Amino acid sequence: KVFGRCELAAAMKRHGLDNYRGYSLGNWVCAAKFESNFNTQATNRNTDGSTDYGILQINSRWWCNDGRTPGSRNLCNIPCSALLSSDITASVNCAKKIVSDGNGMNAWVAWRNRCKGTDVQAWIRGCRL
Ligand code: NA
Ligand SMILES: [Tb+3]
Repeated sequence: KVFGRCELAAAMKRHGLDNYRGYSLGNWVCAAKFESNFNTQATNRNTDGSTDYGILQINSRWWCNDGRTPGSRNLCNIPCSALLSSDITASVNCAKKIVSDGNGMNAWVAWRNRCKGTDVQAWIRGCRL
């Protein structure tokens, strides 16, 4: 599923990401926009053999099992395919565990490089919330 900006903002608000670990909703929408362009089926193969999956491009090295990342973990205890569903529940729950790590939203490279320090509230501007 390919979300619209305000449609995802509402879906993410409904699943508790607004101010989760102190990160306002706009941070989450901005991160999803640049990680996946709001596409739940987005995947990106990394040079270490791992793959990033879903709306927030969650990586198989630590967070999910895809059966093809040599030396990996599955801390969200899910198959990586669960991060590609039209229902964003699994992606939100695993994102909650990632952001609870010592590095917070810095875990998402696109968030750190394109969202952090910006006027992120602009990402929820004009949205039904
Ligand atoms: Na894994
Ligand atoms: Tb850590």
